[PDB]
Amino acid sequence: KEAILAAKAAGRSRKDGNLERAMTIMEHAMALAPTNPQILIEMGQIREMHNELVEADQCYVKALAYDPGNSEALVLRARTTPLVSAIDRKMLRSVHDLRDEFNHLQHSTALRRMMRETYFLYVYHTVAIGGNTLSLGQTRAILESGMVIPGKSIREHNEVIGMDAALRFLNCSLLSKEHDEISIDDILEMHRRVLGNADPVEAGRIRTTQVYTPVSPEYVMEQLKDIVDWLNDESTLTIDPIERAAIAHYKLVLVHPFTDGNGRTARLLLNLIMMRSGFPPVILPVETRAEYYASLHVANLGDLRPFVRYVAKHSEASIQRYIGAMKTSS
Amino acid sequence: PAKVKEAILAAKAAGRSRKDGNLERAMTIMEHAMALAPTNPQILIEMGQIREMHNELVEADQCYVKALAYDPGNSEALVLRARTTPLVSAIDRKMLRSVHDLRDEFNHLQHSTALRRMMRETYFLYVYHTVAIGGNTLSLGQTRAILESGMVIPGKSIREHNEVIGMDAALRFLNCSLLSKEHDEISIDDILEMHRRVLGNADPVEAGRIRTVGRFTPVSPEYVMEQLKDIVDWLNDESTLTIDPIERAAIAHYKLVLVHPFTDGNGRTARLLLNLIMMRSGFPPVILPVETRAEYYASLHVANLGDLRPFVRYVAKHSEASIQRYIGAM
Repeated sequence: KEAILAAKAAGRSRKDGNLERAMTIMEHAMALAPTNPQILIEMGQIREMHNELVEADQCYVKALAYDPGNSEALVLRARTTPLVSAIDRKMLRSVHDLRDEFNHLQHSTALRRMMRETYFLYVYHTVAIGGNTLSLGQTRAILESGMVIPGKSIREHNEVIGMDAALRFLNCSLLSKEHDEISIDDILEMHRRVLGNADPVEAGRIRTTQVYTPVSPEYVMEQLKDIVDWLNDESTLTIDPIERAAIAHYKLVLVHPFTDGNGRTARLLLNLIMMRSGFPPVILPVETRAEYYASLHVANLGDLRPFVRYVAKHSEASIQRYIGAMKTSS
Repeated sequence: PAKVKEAILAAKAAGRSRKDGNLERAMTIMEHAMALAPTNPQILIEMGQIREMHNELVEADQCYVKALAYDPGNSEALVLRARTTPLVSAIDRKMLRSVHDLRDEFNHLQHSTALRRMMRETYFLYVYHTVAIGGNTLSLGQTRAILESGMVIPGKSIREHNEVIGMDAALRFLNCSLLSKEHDEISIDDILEMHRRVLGNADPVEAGRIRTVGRFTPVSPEYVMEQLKDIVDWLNDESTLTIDPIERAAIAHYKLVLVHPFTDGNGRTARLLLNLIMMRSGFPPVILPVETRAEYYASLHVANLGDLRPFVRYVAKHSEASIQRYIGAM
């Protein structure tokens, strides 16, 4: 346990004139229960020698969240945070420049490719991240043929169906410019469509028993109205669109107002906000599932920046996917 | 220009000349004349009289009622039906009393294993039959695999599965919430959650929801909801407790079908309400088999001409058939 703290002292001895031996020792004990800033602070440093600034800063922030007042974590972070903020501002800059670089050609192939295949990709990825064993071809087969895929449960089918319904509602009621006000009944309807076919008793329904690192208590509603008011507040136009969507998703998944269907509706609200800010559909792929959940847990420790970097990561990845998609078109 | 095939004016002039010649041949001639002009008043009159001499009084009366409804003011039909009416009223009371006695010796049955087996078993046959009248192509064995085995039939429609499931959870709700003697009432929300149960999985957006003065629309939620209020008030009024439960259920089914309060699933909810009334008067689940679908609508047809008696005879027949299924099971 605390024995290997002397191996954080061994990476302390190595770190002075070393290469990957310090990383050899710290890899080890690091995987031996990260909780004491003693190992997380030192690992932050060893990361920093590799010019891994944001990961170091993460180790410091986590050492502080677990040990409020740990002053070596405090000082090291006070030195790392401004650079990390500059880097994140840069990342958002880049993804926006790519965004309005994207808004140039409205070919019929953009219609064809994006409108259809990114629809089926979004459905498949959102339901799949929630453990759905369906493939993309099976998902679209469900959507346009309505028959049953062999070897799959009925509830998976109903997850795909409900996701399709919720997307339809979001597009033909919440993505219109004439209705520039997001109501709370709109969120309730989005969840009712998400979970309607799979679980009719709890679709569009606020949980009574608010079970459990817990979640806000039996007073969710007023917080839902808080979310809605913040979305419709006039100061939120100054905030970066990507961080706006990420904060909405965050706010929501922390409120956790439904017994089930929270993650899908959260990704839905994120996608809605980003699409109304001129962005194409943002796809959080299933292969990155791990990191996704990972970042969210860090978000519950007081640090939303990993999740923001994740959303920017895959939004820019999707946009560049598209530019590179019709650069090989022609 | 209502024109009639010539071959039957000749068949109408011929039939006028004989009955009394031992001519069964007249019945088959008038039957071939029934297959081409089913709405011809004189053919229905004659066919009725043939049914009279053949000592099938109820069907003769039916031909008279149908001829009079098709030809308002036809006094021939008026006098013939004036002869037949009291006799068929008597016959109907005979039938109802018989069904009620058989039902009284159904409630005097003491069985342990076979009974419940059968109960759960019934539990399923009802779903299959009530959805098969609705146009569901799922087999009884497929429905049974879905509900009882948690199986799924690939290559078949997803919504058929969801209709079976919704109807099953519905019947569960009726048995374990609406038959508790602590109720003894029928609120509008009982019908509304029975509908939310019927269409919950198949169509969650409109399940448990009623179909939709500055404009001029004939349909608005307050009016349709108001008609539902009239229905439930009629159901819980004590004067309507004095009528035979079979007629109470049939009239309720008719009223609910004609109010048309939901966008879809009205027929399933109507047969379900019929079953609810029947069961609260001590009857086993009344299954209207899909093999009799025709007769079903046929009776309802006569219902819209002003005669609910064929429908009452129908639901009485199949109620006795259900009871006799349970009774013959041991």
